Amino acid sequence: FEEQILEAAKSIAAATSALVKAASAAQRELVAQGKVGAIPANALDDGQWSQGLISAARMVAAATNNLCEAANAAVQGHASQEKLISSAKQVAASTAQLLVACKVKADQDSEAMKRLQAAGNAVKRASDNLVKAAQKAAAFEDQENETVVVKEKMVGGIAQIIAAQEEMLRKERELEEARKKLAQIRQQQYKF
Amino acid sequence: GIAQIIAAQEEMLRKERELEEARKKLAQIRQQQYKFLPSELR
Amino acid sequence: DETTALVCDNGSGLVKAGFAGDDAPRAVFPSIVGRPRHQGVMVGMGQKDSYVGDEAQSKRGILTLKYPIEHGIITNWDDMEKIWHHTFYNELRVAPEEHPTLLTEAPLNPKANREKMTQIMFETFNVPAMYVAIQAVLSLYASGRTTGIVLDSGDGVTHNVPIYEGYALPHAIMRLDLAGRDLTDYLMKILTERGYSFVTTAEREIVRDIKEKLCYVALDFENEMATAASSSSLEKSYELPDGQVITIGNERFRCPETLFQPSFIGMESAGIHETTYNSIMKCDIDIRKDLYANNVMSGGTTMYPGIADRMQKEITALAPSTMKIKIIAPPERKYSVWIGGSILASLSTFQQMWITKQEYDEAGPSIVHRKCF
Amino acid sequence: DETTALVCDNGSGLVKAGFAGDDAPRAVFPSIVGRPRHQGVMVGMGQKDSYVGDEAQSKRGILTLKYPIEHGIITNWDDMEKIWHHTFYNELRVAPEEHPTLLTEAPLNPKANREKMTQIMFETFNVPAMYVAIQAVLSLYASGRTTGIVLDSGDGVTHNVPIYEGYALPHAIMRLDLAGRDLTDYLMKILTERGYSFVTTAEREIVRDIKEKLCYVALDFENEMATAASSSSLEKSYELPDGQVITIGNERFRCPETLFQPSFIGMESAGIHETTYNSIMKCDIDIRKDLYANNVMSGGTTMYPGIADRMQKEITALAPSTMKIKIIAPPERKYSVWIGGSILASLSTFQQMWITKQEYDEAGPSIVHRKCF
Amino acid sequence: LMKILTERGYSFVTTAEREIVRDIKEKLCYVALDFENEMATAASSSSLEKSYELPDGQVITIGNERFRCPETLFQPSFIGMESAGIHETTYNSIMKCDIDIRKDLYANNVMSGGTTMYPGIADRMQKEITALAPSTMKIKIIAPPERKYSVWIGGSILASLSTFQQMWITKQEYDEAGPSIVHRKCF
Ligand SMILES: Nc1ncnc2c1ncn2[C@@H]1O[C@H](COP(=O)(O)OP(=O)(O)O)[C@@H](O)[C@H]1O
Ligand SMILES: Nc1ncnc2c1ncn2[C@@H]1O[C@H](COP(=O)(O)OP(=O)(O)O)[C@@H](O)[C@H]1O
Ligand SMILES: [Mg+2]
Ligand SMILES: [Mg+2]
Repeated sequence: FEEQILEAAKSIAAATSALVKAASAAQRELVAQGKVGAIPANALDDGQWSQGLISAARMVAAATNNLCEAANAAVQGHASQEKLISSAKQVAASTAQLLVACKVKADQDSEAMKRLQAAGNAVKRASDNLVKAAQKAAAFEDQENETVVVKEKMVGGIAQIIAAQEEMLRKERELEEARKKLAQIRQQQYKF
Repeated sequence: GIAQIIAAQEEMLRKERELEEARKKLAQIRQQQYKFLPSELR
Repeated sequence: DETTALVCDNGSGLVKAGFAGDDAPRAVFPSIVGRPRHQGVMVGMGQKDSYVGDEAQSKRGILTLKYPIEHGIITNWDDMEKIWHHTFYNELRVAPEEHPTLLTEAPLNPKANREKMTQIMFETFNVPAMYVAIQAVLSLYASGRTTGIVLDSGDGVTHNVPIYEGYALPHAIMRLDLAGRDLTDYLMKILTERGYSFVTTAEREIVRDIKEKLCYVALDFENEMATAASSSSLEKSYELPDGQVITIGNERFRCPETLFQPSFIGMESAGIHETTYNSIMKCDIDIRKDLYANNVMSGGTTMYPGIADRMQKEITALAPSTMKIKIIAPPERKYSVWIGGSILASLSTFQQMWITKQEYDEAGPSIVHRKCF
Repeated sequence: DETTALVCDNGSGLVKAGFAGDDAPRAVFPSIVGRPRHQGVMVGMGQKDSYVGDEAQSKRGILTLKYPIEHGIITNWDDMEKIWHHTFYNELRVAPEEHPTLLTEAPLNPKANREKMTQIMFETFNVPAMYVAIQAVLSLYASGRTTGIVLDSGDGVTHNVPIYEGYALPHAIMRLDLAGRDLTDYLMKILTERGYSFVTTAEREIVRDIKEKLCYVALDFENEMATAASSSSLEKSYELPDGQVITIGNERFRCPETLFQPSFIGMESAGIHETTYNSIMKCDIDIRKDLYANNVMSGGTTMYPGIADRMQKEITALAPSTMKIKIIAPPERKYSVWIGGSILASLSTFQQMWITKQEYDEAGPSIVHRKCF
Repeated sequence: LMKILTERGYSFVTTAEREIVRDIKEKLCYVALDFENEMATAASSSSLEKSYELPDGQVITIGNERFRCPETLFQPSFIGMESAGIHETTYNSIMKCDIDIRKDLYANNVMSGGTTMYPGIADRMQKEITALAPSTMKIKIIAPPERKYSVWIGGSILASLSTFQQMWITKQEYDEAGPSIVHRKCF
């Protein structure tokens, strides 16, 4: 249960250490070939690309550390299973950004490119493994109590369908507002 | 910074679960629609 | 848990009142106020000033019956207030000041009618909250649909309201004053042809009973007239309250035919089928199909045997041949409006639509035009 | 292995979205935003604020439909963001923050349009990378060619882009606002000539369907007009959503004729054949033979029956008799642009052309003018 | 106007009652300069209420319906039509023209027909188009007092011209070309 995700957590840690090493090597290649003028200055502290791709790798590591903490909270019963997939999606976005950033800024068949791509794919697949392990271990993986409910009264039944259908439209309003809030907080994240 | 983003994703996904179960509830009502609806009303 | 709401459909001819959540009105009684028109001679009896509802219907021999509601418009406010008091305290036997009250109204009614209803509900009966709904919307609620053109024909008002996916089309709303009471008057006029003279209001009630018991809508008016003129199989008999027996022939279908030929009573308007077709044709072209497939009927006037088949034939003759015409006529449609109101009064969502007396006291009776359609 | 890229052709009329490597878009839906224009009465429904895509196409009766893209230029950015939502989360049902997104744009578009597209794609959806390609180049990619002049006629923009051996000639790029939507408007105008009145946006969609079902390009306009005026063979019928049947004659080929005679809608510009010929003549003399031999048509507006033959005849009449003119009109050209994008999104070399969000963060939205043609 | 007169309890149904309502419209309706301020004034004061005697002797009193009826010309959504008001249609028609002639069109807005005889319609049209057009442009609404007969007067002027005498569709041309000749000689 908790030991299962811990093994996958250590797999996550090893894969992210591989990411750190590969990103450092790629940064060495970029500064050696003059692809980018790397500056050893921590702009906006870590930021996202202070001193280059190493900051992106570090932020990926922070995101996956948050993912591991979320998995631990779930296996302790304090985090919803939808927290795990949200943190995993953030980690996937981060590693995709790092991989694409290194992809266009380096040589076509650079060996460091291959190391970064393989290591990022490893982190992605191991993240899905950890997420599925935590969700299946979670007792709230599948649960529903809405199989069949009926009302004898003709008035009661139609009122029942109308209440459920209003619940439809209310949750759909929640769709709109929640997405708009997420979009606003993404725009405010850096605002260029 | 990323804490707000992950929190917004939390709300989005939990509400997605809510929307899905609401869909299930609506369909679950709909299969028994014939029961309290007369024949001419299906 | 929550205090149940009162649903009171004040029709032109009948009052249907009950509690939200119930599947049938608890009190259905005629909306008449009778006053004695003779001289009382014995001290023990004959001293009451006015009789309301079924009490007046049992004493029509010595009473002058008056309907406070004419063509959906309340004309005598003292009488209507008396009827509401009789509904709350004698029929329902509840305190109106602890239950929110849902009232109904025909579309395109005068604004003063709705404002006076609100003021009476809040200052005379002191209800916690109240709401005026449109009868056609409630009728659509009762049928468990969100799309359709409702043809509500009561005692004083007939109206077509088209609704698509919960949206009403106010420009396409049709209102025709021909209704059950006009049919009763025309039945009196044509019953004079056989030598039966009904003049007094009690005789009007007798003719209304005859209409409810023996009248029906003919599938083809000309063929039915020819059959009645040749055979004698349509001659039905009816026993008057004094034992006299009357026999009526073509009048059984010549009276409801006024709904499809208003020119019988000197009205220039077109029949209910043409009004329905015109209301559909005033809607957007993309929703005409769904309206054609969801013709909803409600009200007592639509209880005539064979009215659905006649309406289907007429609209099929009017509409393009490709589209399918379906008349939805449930057997309980005479209460459909009220039933719909009950549903609307039981919804948790509707609990925010009430006009509370806080809003009434801060905004006045004009608040009813900002919160009710 | 690698994360697949998203290809989203944001046409003026239709949105075609899918994944790189696929041979057909996974989500093709109209790019419209509909808002209710009536009053909602039922409380259990009629409550959503805006409908996007096919949903709006199913509810056009009660909606005002607006295209956020007009003449290839995005005018309503909130509506465009809503459409991108409906594409990513509902139709494709993916997370844009893990897939690079390839977008398309007509040539000679305003710079602010492209900058706002980049800013929205990076700050609202947080895609790892993005790229804005020229639709004609993608259309050439789809045909497996490196040389040819592409005539791309979408819903809002018709542009000619000549390309020779992978090199574009920007000075020879021609753009014309005359496109499918203008053809639909002209069809409405000339359908009023037979007594059919289409006014609302829903009726505009109906007329667009009529155009897509019955219109064709005449090989010879004058002879076709004479034939239509003498015989009635060209007359064709069509059933409206309400069941009415309309019959159109010469309007079947007068609407697409605007493509070749823009003066029909009062525009001074020359027809598509003359614009293509002028674009070819603006190129170097040594490549005109190949450009003549590699005319590639793409876009929905080029799906008219017989348009290829008419274009071939017109350009043959314009070009010298020695040149060999070949119009390449693949049967799947309505998706050609998208298909080309898919190909471009699957190439290993193009993986170095992405605009990563690192560059966007360090250089701002202006970076899209240093990395995209 | 019939539909909104039902709001005060006046029921006009027959075609004759439609003619009566048309007369009421011609006698009492006007266009408000500012619709919202006019509605507030009508809801506050009774100065906008006017009386009218029906052919049967009954006297009706109408308030905001005097200006709420012609306002449909500027807000067609009042009758469920999706189209824009007359001011927006005029502005769109001007914007559909060539850029070089928009100035002269802006300065030569000509109104005609009975429906343009409403008191104060010219001022409302001028204000709306000024709000739509660029501030620099000068806008002039030409509303002659006899504009209810402008079409007929122009027809008389045209038919009195010697040059127009050659544009007559003669019944000679009709007999050889049929009714279709009217699509070749008239705009
Ligand atoms: N079975 C019936 N057949 C024909 N007419 C009927 C029947 N039942 C009721 N009616 C007519 O319908 C009218 C009552 O309609 P109702 O639905 O009560 O309308 P309201 O909303 O005015 O109460 C009465 O005047 C009566 O004449
Ligand atoms: N089979 C057809 N025949 C004629 N016109 C068509 C056909 N299919 C689509 N169209 C027109 O083409 C337009 C869509 O073109 P499309 O290639 O989707 O352009 P965009 O790139 O703007 O999406 C529509 O407006 C429609 O009117
Ligand atoms: Mg009723
Ligand atoms: Mg296109």
